[PDB]
Amino acid sequence: AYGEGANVFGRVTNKSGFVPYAGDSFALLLPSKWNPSDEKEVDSIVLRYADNFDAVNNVYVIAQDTDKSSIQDYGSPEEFISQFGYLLGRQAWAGQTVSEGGFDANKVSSAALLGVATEKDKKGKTYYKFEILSRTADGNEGGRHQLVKATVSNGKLYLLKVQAGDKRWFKGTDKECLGVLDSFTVV
Amino acid sequence: EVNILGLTATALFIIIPTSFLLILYVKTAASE
Amino acid sequence: EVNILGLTATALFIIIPTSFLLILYVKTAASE
Amino acid sequence: ERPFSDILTSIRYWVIHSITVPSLFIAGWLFVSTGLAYDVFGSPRPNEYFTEDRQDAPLITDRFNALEQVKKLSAQ
Amino acid sequence: GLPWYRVHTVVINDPGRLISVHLMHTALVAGWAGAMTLFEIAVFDPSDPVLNPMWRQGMFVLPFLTRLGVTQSWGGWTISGETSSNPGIWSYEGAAASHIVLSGLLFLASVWHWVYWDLELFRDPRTGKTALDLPKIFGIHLFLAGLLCFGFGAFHVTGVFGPGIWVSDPYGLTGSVQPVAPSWGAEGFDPYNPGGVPAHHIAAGILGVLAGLFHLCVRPSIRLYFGLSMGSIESVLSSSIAAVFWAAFVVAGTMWYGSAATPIELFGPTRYQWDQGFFQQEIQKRVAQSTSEGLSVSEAWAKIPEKLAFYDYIGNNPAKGGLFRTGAMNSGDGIAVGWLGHASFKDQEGRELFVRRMPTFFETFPVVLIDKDGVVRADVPFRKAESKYSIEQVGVSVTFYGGELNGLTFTDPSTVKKYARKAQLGEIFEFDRSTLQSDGVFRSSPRGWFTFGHLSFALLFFFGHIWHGSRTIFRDVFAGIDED
Amino acid sequence: IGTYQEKRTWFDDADDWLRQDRFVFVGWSGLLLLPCAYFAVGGWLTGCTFVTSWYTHGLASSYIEGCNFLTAAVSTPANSLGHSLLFVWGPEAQGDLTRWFQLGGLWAFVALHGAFGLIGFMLRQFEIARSVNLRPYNAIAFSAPIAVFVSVFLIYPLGQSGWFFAPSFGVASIFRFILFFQGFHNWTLNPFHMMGVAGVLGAALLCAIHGATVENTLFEDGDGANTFRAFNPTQAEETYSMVTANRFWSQIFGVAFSNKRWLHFFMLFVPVTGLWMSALGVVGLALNLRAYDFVSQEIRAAEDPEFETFYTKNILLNEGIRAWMAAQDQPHEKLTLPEEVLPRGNAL
Amino acid sequence: IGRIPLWLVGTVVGLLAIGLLAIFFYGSYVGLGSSL
Amino acid sequence: QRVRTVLDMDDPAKEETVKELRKDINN
Amino acid sequence: MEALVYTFLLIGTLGIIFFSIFFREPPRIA
Amino acid sequence: MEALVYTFLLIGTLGIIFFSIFFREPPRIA
Amino acid sequence: IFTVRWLAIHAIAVPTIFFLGAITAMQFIQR
Amino acid sequence: GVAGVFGGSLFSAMHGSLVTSSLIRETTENESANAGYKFGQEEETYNI
Amino acid sequence: SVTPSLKNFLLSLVAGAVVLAAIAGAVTAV
Ligand code: CLA
Ligand code: CLA
Ligand code: CLA
Ligand code: CLA
Ligand SMILES: C=Cc1c(C)c2cc3nc(c4c5[nH]c(cc6nc(cc1[nH]2)C(C)=C6CC)c(C)c5C(=O)[C@@H]4C(=O)OC)[C@@H](CCC(=O)OC/C=C(\C)CCC[C@H](C)CCC[C@H](C)CCCC(C)C)[C@@H]3C
Ligand SMILES: CC(C)=CCC/C(C)=C/CC/C(C)=C/CC/C(C)=C/CC/C(C)=C/CC/C(C)=C/CC/C(C)=C/CC/C(C)=C/CC/C(C)=C/CC1=CC(=O)C(C)=C(C)C1=O
Ligand SMILES: CCCCCCCCCCCCCCCC(=O)OC[C@H](COP(=O)(O)OC[C@@H](O)CO)OC(=O)CCCCCCCCCCCCCCC
Ligand SMILES: CC1=C(/C=C/C(C)=C/C=C/C(C)=C/C=C/C=C(C)/C=C/C=C(C)/C=C/C2=C(C)CCCC2(C)C)C(C)(C)CCC1
Ligand SMILES: CC1=C(/C=C/C(C)=C\C=C/C(C)=C/C=C/C=C(C)/C=C/C=C(C)/C=C/C2=C(C)CCCC2(C)C)C(C)(C)CCC1
Ligand SMILES: [Fe+2]
Ligand code: NA
Repeated sequence: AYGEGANVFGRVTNKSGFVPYAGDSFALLLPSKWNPSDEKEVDSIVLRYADNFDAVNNVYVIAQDTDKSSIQDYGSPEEFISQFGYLLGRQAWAGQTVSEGGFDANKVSSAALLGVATEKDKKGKTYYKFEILSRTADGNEGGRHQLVKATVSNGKLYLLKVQAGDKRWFKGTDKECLGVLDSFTVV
Repeated sequence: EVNILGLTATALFIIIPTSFLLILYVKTAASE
Repeated sequence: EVNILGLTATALFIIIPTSFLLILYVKTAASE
Repeated sequence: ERPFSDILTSIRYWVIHSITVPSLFIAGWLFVSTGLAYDVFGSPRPNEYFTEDRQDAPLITDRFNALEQVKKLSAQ
Repeated sequence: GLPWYRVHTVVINDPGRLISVHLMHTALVAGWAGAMTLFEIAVFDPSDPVLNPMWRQGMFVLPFLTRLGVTQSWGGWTISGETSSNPGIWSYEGAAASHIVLSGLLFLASVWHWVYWDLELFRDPRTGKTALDLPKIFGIHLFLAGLLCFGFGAFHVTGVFGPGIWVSDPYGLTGSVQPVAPSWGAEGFDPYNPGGVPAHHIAAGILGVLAGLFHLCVRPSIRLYFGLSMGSIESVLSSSIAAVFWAAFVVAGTMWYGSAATPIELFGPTRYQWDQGFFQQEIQKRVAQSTSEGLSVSEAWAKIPEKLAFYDYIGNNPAKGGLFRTGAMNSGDGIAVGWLGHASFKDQEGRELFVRRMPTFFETFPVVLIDKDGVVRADVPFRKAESKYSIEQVGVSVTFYGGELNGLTFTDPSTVKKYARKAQLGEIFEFDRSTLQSDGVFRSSPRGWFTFGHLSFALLFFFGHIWHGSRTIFRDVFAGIDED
Repeated sequence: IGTYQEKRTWFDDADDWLRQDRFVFVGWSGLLLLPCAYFAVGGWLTGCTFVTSWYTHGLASSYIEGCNFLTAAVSTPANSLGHSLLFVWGPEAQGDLTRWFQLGGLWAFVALHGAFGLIGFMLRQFEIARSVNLRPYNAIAFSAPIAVFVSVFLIYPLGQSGWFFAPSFGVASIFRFILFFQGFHNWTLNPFHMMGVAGVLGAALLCAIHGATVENTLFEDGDGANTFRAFNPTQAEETYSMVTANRFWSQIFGVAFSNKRWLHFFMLFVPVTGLWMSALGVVGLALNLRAYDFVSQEIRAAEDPEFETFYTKNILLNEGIRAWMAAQDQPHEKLTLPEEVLPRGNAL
Repeated sequence: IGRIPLWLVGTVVGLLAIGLLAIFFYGSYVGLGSSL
Repeated sequence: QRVRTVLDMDDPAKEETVKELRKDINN
Repeated sequence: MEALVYTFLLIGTLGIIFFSIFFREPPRIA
Repeated sequence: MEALVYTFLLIGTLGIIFFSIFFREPPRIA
Repeated sequence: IFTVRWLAIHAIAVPTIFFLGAITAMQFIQR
Repeated sequence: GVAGVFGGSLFSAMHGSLVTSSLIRETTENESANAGYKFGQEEETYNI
Repeated sequence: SVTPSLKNFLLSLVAGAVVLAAIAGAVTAV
């Protein structure tokens, strides 16, 4: 390799904890600690990054070819997230249970909506923003926080989805999850 | 597939009295 | 029931060396 | 017999050790600071861990062409 | 008196009773060989040579008998599936009975040498005291060993007088005892070349005969005699033990890694064959060659032999059993009775998934089904409440293309998950677990048991050699220096 | 030798030079032990300082990358390299040193030189014991560390897929190896390992008890308050009261030593026997012949949803070690397992 | 012989070793390996 | 026949295959 | 039996150590 | 085994009678 | 001098001082 | 603590080896070398 | 023919002989 001197009295080149990523008509600041992973749950996923510590803390974007011109044409944002109640993962258990505690009858998972927004960045196209607390009957990570930023630019729906366990969310991964959320800009 | 209970019975019935008699004969012949 | 193979192995591993050591101790203590 | 007590007390030891020990320390310092440790022992620099093609942990996955492959996926 | 750990030292300066105790040990070993062979013949089931071979039945000395030529028994059967021709005197039971008769004769010779120990042959004519000319004894023994090595390599294994040795297919499909032509080139040092064994034994026998003649004719030097204590039997004990565990380490290594002297059809497959996908790669190559030229699926897979699919199965892995999982491999997970076929899995829209095979390190492994490209597409999840990978929502179907299941496609129930879990172990096989009341946990191969016993014995004999070399170099201080 | 003329050769002069009292003894064994041991320790200190592990393991294990003394290590080669001896001139490195460091060849260098250094050291013990005319019980005792080293760093990786599963020379590397044996082999459940643990704990107990007993039966031998200067090597009397020690331990423990011969032979015997049993156990683990399970317990718990033992808890813990450790432990296996198929308890 | 006191030499070497260990412990909080 | 397909055929089930570990420089 | 063998072995070991404590050979030479 | 045990017992009896015939104690007092 | 004591002592001492200087240099290396 | 038990086994082996090795002849290849003198003398054996 | 691995191994044998000769020279010196 080429010979160059070591870094002495040369300061540090990265402290923000966020590295830019430019993709197919989208750009976002990924967490610097996180690393890429080739695990496509939904086939529409084009980019996926996950935490090296705990892979529940993960982020991915989907590039779904769509018909509706603008995100407002998907109706109310509630109507939009009702359509997207499939990328949360349906329960693989079908047995009867009234013993979960704090859940509906025969159910072992629940999702609570905590945010509904129509944020804008630079052009005028609106961004549907959502926060969802997903509580599973086992209580893993104390629940999972799903932050969704969705829009369509040309003819493809671009939906950010960062995941964070409630255990890590209370520790302080909220800053990085919200940083990815605000840095997802579709250009 | 081997009658090992009978094998154990035959082997023990051979080993224990033969060893007992051999030990008695050895201790008798050692001290005349 | 009953693991007769394990029973035979444990019983033999107890009986044979204990009897061998006891016979050695008896013949040692008999002739000082 | 020099039982290691008289030599450490004598100044003849420290006259020739006021140059050799600091020179070795400076030599190690320059060996690190010039990148020669990276060049000799093949350790990557902090900016030379992930190439544009692969962004994950490298894998050798070959034996008889390991030299050629490690030259391929090293930091050029 | 003597301590219990010293009672065998009474025959150090007694060559006749040393010969007696060597004869006693030799009689015990030969009697064990005969009795072990008869036990394995009594518990052996020769009905299915393909799907229930000897290494699946816990056979230990039968592969070693087979490797050098005996194949048929007095019962009229042969391990190759052929019905027996005339076995002569040298069948399995005949060799066992010969070992038993040899054991009795050696017992009688041991008794004679115990009683008649004060033979003038063991007495030095020059001084009158008891002594052994150990360099000359070594020369005689090396000459005899070289003669035996040369005879075994030039007459037995080459087939000019003997039967030969076991030569098999590279994938262990067809194998038999055949004469072997020696390989005198560099290929003769190929461990998997069967020709390197006659060439080795011929050359080593010639060289051993030459070295035995040299030791018969030439006396050692005084410096080397005093340095190695050649007048002492404890020094040759240490050196012999050293050579013995060297050979034990060598045989354990060749046992574990496989060789031409370690046939797959006799000792089972290899853990490196499982890890490196030997049988799996050959099966896939055969299926691809049949599918690319003519024969379609479900009939190309029928061309796959039953033995090869049995080799491609982690239950035949020697590195999968346990230390106290005792007995035959059949007693572990049943006697194999048939090959259900190749479990092929498809998605709901249609693409072939593959169950990730279990490595040897894992007592248990997660059941995942991943794509041709290398991306996880389905699994049998633990949590069963998340993502898009559970079987019941991916919608994979298993088709099967083999013997009992040739066109039976299962898509809806948990039988798909069960077949995926069975497919992570390799080729799915039908097992009978009621004949031997089988356990369920995998057992070890005779190859693994041989390797474990010999490596443990090799380290124990390393300690024994170190102790004996200590004792023979330090004889003056182990006995006494008398205040000086 | 033996009342002979014995005209001198080069060997007599070489033996006379090598067998001399110096600052450090050399001997014939020093022709092997000194270079092999120096190269082993120097290679370990060099690999812990400069040689990376990014190529072979995909991790940082050196001081030039940000690792501590407890963290940096000389890492094993990649599993795809198998049991290759990894010579510099070999087909892998092909005479290229800076890639030989990157290919994990330093581990093979350090391991082979350490093995030959152990051989040379116990040869040196033999040579010094022969020079001073003493029995080589030190060599007999040192046979057990050599056995442990051989079975752990040679026999186990030769039984496994390759040198990759050998212990990397370090601290956190050894901790990884230990946790790997817990999760994959159930090494605590192995009776040979139990014998080794008993041997080491009993040897430490024997050392502490013998030292305390001798220091507490030291006799007067002087007038000062410091008993250490009360000792004289010239005198022919024992420095401590064996009768008093025997009576004390007979009335405290029930049994006591009456022979210094037997006491010190027991002190030699216990750790050597323990380490040899542990070496035999690691040899058993080299072929995955592990005492992992209890069949009766597992069948009982399979047919009974109520039956639980600490052994079943340990089995469940081993499953989690394997599942959550394999993906980042074995990069050759390419285990991209999703988080849902990995086992979890409740809420953690 | 006896020009510089042995206790003074050992004391100076002790301060140098303590200072080197202090640099080593300080480097665990800055630069590489500082987790930041 | 298809050495590229059979290499990818054995790619998902087992990553330790000889056919994969040899000539992996070109891939 | 399963637990009976374990109990027998444990009480045999306890009896051995009891005999070693109380019915030992009296110590001689120091 | 089945026939091996019978053969072992028969040859053991034959060896015992052979030893009784040949290696007996010498007949003292008449 | 250059005896066995000198050779052993310096073969231990020289690379240790070189490596200690190297490590002290690496203490101030920042990413 | 790990270094302590490992070093305890090390030092126990070293002490046992050094005291079991440093002897003058008082026990022969038999049970004892009492031919010089039987039990009942204070002439000590051993070496340090 | 002579494979490069064989040529490198023969060069390694020569190098090992050189190292052994150097060690012998060093111990004949001093
Ligand atoms: C190194 C020689 C060797 C090897 C490699 C084998 C290998 C094998 N034998 Mg074999 N055997 C041998 C010598 C050997 N044997 C000898 C010398 C005898 C005469 C006693 C036998 C008699 C024999 C019989 C009767 C049988 C076998 C069987 C088997 C197969 C089943 C696995 C097994 O052994 O169970 C497990 C092995 C172990 C658990 C090893 C024990 C581990 C250590 C040494 C135990 C420690 C001892 C401990 C201190 C004692 C305390 C225990 C006490 C409480 C009971 C296997 C391939 C079986 C078979 O398949 O039928 C053909 C069968 O039934 N063998
Ligand atoms: C007339 C003599 C004779 C014959 C023809 C046989 C024949 C046989 N025996 Mg056998 N045996 C004999 C005597 C004999 N034995 C005696 C006297 C004993 C008591 C010690 C034994 C104990 C014995 C056992 C325990 C076993 C057999 C077994 C067998 C069968 C397979 C042998 C095999 O493949 O193993 C391979 C043989 C070897 C690997 C020997 C290799 C010799 C080493 C490599 C020598 C190396 C050191 C040498 C000194 C170096 C020389 C230097 C060189 C330059 C010349 C076979 C039918 C096996 C069997 O299946 O049971 C029936 C079995 O396990 N025998
Ligand atoms: C072919 C190899 C071989 C041979 C010929 C000998 C021969 C001898 N050894 Mg030795 N030894 C060996 C290997 C061998 N050893 C190994 C491998 C080890 C390491 C474990 C040792 C460790 C050893 C020690 C520590 C000592 C000897 C001693 C002795 C001498 C007599 C003591 C004696 O045996 O009394 C009788 C022995 C017993 C009654 C042992 C009881 C039976 C044991 C516990 C179980 C036997 C297992 C089973 C029945 C046999 C299967 C084993 C086989 C498959 C290998 C004698 C000349 C002693 C000595 O130096 O002389 C003063 C001594 O103290 N040996
Ligand atoms: C003198 C002590 C000594 C010893 C015992 C070793 C031992 C070892 N070294 Mg090492 N080495 C040493 C010194 C030593 N080294 C020195 C001083 C250096 C610095 C130059 C090295 C640098 C070094 C490197 C870089 C490597 C080793 C490696 C090895 C290992 C394998 C070597 C091998 O396979 O080739 C075998 C060597 C021989 C068989 C010796 C050849 C003897 C010849 C045939 C004698 C013939 C001459 C003949 C008498 C000439 C007259 C005949 C003529 C007139 C016709 C091995 C255990 C390798 C390793 O660590 O593995 C990963 C490796 O990579 N060494
Ligand atoms: C982790 C435990 C452990 C260590 C570190 C250790 C260390 C040592 N034991 C010695 C002796 C002994 N130890 C003994 C019994 C025991 N030793 C034990 C456990 C240990 N013993 C146990 C449990 C026993 C009881 C059986 C005896 C009986 C002796 C001695 O007589 C001997 C001595 O004289 O003590 C002063 C010393 C001389 C060795 C030497 O120079 O070899 C020369 C060879 C060398 C230096 C090359 C080997 C290099 C090694 C094997 C591979 C490379 C490793 C790197 C250099 C370092 C890696 C470090 C990381 C793993 C952290 C050495 C300090
Ligand atoms: C219902 C019941 C009973 C429940 C219990 C169930 C249960 C848990 C069972 C326990 C199972 C059990 C027994 C486990 C042990 C199994 C196991 C691991 C066995 C290891 C076997 C083995 C062969 C190991 C090989 C290694 C080996 C040889 C170890 C031996 C260890 C050992 C005996 C150490 C010595 C211990 C000891 C107390 C030393 C005595 C020290 C002492 C009193 C010195 C006295 C003394 C000191 C002086 O200095 C002087 C001067 C004098 C004069 C003097 O006198
Ligand atoms: C209230 C008192 C509390 C203590 C009571 C408990 C102490 C138990 C006594 C120790 C065991 C006796 C050892 C017999 C062996 C015996 O009596 O040998 C006798 C021996 C005495 O040896 P000598 O000095 O006489 O040796 C010279 C001889 O060769 C010549 O006679 O004792 C010792 O070796 C020293 C002590 C070792 C004791 C080792 C402890 C072993 C632990 C046992 C654990 C059992 C398993 C757990 C139970 C399931
Ligand atoms: C006299 C005579 C005879 C013969 C007889 C017989 C029949 C014999 C035999 C014999 C036999 C039939 C033998 C066998 C045997 C056996 C053995 C010898 C064994 C063993 C053992 C061991 C060695 C073990 C070990 C071990 C243990 C301890 C446990 C388990 C594991 C192990 C392995 C470790 C006749 C009449 C013919 C004729 C001539 C004369
Ligand atoms: C690699 C290699 C080699 C080898 C080399 C050598 C052999 C050398 C060396 C070296 C060395 C040898 C180095 C070193 C290092 C060291 C160090 C780095 C140290 C330290 C640190 C510390 C931290 C310390 C501390 C302390 C202690 C603990 C003790 C006392 C006190 C004090 C404080 C000082 C060669 C080239 C041949 C080639 C092949 C490979
Ligand atoms: Fe003492
Ligand atoms: Na839980």
